[PDB]
Amino acid sequence: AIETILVINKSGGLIYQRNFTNDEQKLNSNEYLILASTLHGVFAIASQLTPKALNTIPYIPYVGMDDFFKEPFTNWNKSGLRQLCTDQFTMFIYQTLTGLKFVAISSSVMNLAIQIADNFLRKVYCLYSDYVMKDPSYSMEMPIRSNLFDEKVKKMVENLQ
Amino acid sequence: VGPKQAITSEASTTYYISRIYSESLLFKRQEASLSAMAFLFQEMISQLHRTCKTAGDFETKLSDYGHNIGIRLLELLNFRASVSNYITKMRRRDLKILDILQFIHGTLWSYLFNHVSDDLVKSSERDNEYMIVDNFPTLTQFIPGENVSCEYFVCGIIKGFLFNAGFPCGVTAHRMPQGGHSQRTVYLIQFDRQVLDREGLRF
Amino acid sequence: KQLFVLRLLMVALLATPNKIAWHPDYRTLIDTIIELLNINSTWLILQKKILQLCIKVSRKINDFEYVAKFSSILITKYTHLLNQSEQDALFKEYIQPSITNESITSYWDPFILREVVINRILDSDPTSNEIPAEFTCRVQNPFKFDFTINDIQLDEEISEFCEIDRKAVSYSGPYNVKAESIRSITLPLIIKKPTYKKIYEISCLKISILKLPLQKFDIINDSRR
Amino acid sequence: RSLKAMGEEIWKNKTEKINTELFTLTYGSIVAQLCQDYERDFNKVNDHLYSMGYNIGCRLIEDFLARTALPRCENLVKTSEVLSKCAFKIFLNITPNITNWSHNKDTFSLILDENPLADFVELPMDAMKSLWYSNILCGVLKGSLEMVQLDCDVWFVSDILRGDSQTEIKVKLNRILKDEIP
Amino acid sequence: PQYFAIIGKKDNPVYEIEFTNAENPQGFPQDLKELNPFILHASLDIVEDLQWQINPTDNCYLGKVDHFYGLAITAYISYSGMKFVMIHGNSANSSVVIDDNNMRSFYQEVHELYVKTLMNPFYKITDPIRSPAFDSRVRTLARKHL
Repeated sequence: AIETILVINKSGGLIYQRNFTNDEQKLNSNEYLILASTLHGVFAIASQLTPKALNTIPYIPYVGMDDFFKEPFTNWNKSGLRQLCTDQFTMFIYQTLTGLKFVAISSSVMNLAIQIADNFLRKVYCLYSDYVMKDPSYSMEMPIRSNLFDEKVKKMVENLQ
Repeated sequence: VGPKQAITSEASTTYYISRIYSESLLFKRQEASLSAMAFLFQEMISQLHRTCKTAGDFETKLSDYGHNIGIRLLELLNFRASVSNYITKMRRRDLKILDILQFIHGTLWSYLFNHVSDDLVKSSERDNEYMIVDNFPTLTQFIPGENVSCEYFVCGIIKGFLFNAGFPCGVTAHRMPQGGHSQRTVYLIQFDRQVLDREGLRF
Repeated sequence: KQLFVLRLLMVALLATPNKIAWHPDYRTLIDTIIELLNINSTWLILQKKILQLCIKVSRKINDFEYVAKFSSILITKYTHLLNQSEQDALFKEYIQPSITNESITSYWDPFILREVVINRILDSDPTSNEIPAEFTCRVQNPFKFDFTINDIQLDEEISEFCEIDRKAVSYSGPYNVKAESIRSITLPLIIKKPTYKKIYEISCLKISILKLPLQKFDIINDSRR
Repeated sequence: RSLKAMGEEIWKNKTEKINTELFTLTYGSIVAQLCQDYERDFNKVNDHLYSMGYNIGCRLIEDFLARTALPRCENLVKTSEVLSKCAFKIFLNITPNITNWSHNKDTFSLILDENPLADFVELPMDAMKSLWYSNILCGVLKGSLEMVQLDCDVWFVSDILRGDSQTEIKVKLNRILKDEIP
Repeated sequence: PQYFAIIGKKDNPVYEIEFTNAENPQGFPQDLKELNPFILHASLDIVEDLQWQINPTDNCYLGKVDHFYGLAITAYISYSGMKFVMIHGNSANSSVVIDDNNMRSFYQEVHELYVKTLMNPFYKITDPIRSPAFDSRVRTLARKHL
């Protein structure tokens, strides 16, 4: 259901883009960076609406057949954008405590629907922090040029659908 | 017993048990995580790409660490495998090349990485060259190994397992995907002619 | 074992009270004693003993360039392990016959002068440079002290005088230096002269120790220009 | 408790474990080559191995928070001592102990009972005075807690192999704002 | 009157020491300099062409090996590179006594003192050992087996 994944660094810039299974393109690189800068600008102001004028945990369904940690975990994203839905796609956001934002955009629709696309996105943040965090070519906050990263998340797109 | 001084000392007619620091040396088990040692190796390779010029000098300036601790792991790995210390015996030393590259194959990898490298192939065309392939190398599995300069920790660590053994040896690594096992690395080692000719006296 | 039995051959030649003038195989015998080692092995006290035996053969058979050669190589390549005992006080008497011969040159140590200062002495009130780390020397007397490291005495410094620069050259030095210490020096006494004023640097100067005049002994661990 | 028990639980997961002898030998070889190369400048190897520690202090905490999905550490002392007491044992299987506070528990110490970085090192007689053997931990803890925005100031004050009987690290916590948008 | 040596790969003595029985109260006066490296240098020669063959199952220990015209020598070869040599014997008698098993429980017993000093990562190869403690340990480890 998911067809493109981005990751964002904490200083408001794109890190990685892969248009996985859409296979007709019109977007080159810096327009995706325009999306990355604008979602960082949106996620700036998207807490202080405070419309209330005043414990929530995610869960465990075992996405991606083992998994890494079989427990209903916490999440740091208590105030801000989580997901969007339009008539042609839907999009997802997961932040870390450190500051990396973890985009996933899905063309079809896939409560529980945020929670499955949260449970996917803890796995790739584990997979980010084992396969390009431990890499001496990777200087900090740069793009990802590990091909070893890229098929190991390309395998997990077909381990989703 | 200094280099400047002689071998001079005193008589045996006393008993000086004033000792400080000597302990056990046995096979302890503490088993740290691969992320921690991977980060140690990670910032080490970061320092070596910082301080060094080009390919080959960086390859030597990686393999020198293996030459530092290869002697050290050789002698008590042999002192544990072929032998406090209420010692029965110490068994046979290196007879030839084919027991000592069995000794990397037998109990060096299973000392380090809890398994065995899958082959110890004697080469076809020559005999000075030998080749060991690890199938899925443990300490460099995260590095995208298109440059094969990052696995010269272990070429340095086996060269210092054979330089004490009296076989000076050109040790290289290549990587070749011969199977569905991907990113398996071949350590095609060589020797010199002379201990090959010391083998070539009689075999 | 061949070096062991040839060492016994050489101690047989020391203990023999018969008399010998030199036979042209002792060339090759002492050459092969030296080249069963690799010396031009890191067992240094063996080198001390086997060079002491070679020096005693070359005394008893009187090949004076070889007692020159091998005792100069003994003094240069060793003697951190030679204090005033183990016959270094009863040595250097063994090489004043080298230096009263024409045998050795150059004074083997290239570390003699520890530093250089040309510090002044004020005489008059306002006879100074009143309008102009360089020196621009004022008519006075210098002092440049040195060290020895070889703990023998009698290294008589003579004719300490400067290099190929101007008439600023030292006068005389008729006294010796000490056995061990970094000895202060007495009166170099430059006889400086007003010339043209462009900058002319020294590094060191020639020294002779009862011997031939050397070149500039470059100062330690630095230029110290 | 919860955290104390899930430390021994989350020791058992996917990425395999290897024996500490290799890790100790690698660290000893790095510090021996750096002690040889800088001509016994033991002050300079302290800050070089400190920056060596801090440059994986920047990158340890992402693997820590990924492999251990853990919430925000709101208490700045008691949660900190119990998380570091489990959080060495997730990486290098050791359980340090914590005493020697301030009045407000600010400059607290962390006594390590037994060190796997030097099981068997007898550091030499010239290197008594201006060296600590294991300041890479002072690198990696200051990095690993600066990336959760806690401006620590670690330093060694005593170890085993400088002569003393306890291995501990004192730490002054300054304060720093602008975490994220939560 | 006993003389220990550990002699390295490029002929360097990494540890060499004498001691004496007080029943002798001195050691080999005027013979202490020919029974040094030259005899031991030839002992390096005979263990050089005695180690690499199988046959003149205990490949390390070798026992008594040779004999100059005043005494006789013993040996040991480790796979660390090092070749341990003890030189024993009262100078009056030709000392025959090779215990051969209890001083086999010295060479594998002094081996770990070399091991733990080799495991000092500041300690290099091809440099001698001024341990103030490991040399005081071995004479008391030779107080076990005189």
